[PDB]
Amino acid sequence: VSHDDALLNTLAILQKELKSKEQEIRRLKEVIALKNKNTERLNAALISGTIENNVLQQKLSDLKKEHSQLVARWLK
Amino acid sequence: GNIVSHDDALLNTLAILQKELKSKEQEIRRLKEVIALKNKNTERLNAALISGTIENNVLQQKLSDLKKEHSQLVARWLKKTEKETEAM
Repeated sequence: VSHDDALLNTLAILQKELKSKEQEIRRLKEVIALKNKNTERLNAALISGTIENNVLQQKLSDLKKEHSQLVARWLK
Repeated sequence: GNIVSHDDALLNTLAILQKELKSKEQEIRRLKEVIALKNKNTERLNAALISGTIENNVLQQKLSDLKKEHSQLVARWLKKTEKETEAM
């Protein structure tokens, strides 16, 4: 119907979009921040759990020998 | 001059906005992808960690069950050693 309206309306929308996206970028950056912290935590757990299961297996293997040696005493 | 000066400013602003927008969305796609890989890796960790935790519990019980058994034997050995020493 008039002059400079479409130009204003478009600028309006586009301007709202730009804010919306700048906010998005902040959140995404925050998300990455957290994920990295969660990753370190997980890494620590997995290394700890892995080393540990290995130790456990080692202990079983040890108990196994000891147990069999004790059984072997009934031979004397 | 007055309105034309104004409109030219508007048209420039619009020109700038278009550029900035495509710029931000490119970055937003980039940022999302990073997140995406992080996720896919968090998932591989979640997997290994759960699996390993289960195995850990399985081993804990085994070592525990074995230890009790090894005890009853060390006990029994003594009951046997005490009777041999007494009777002798």
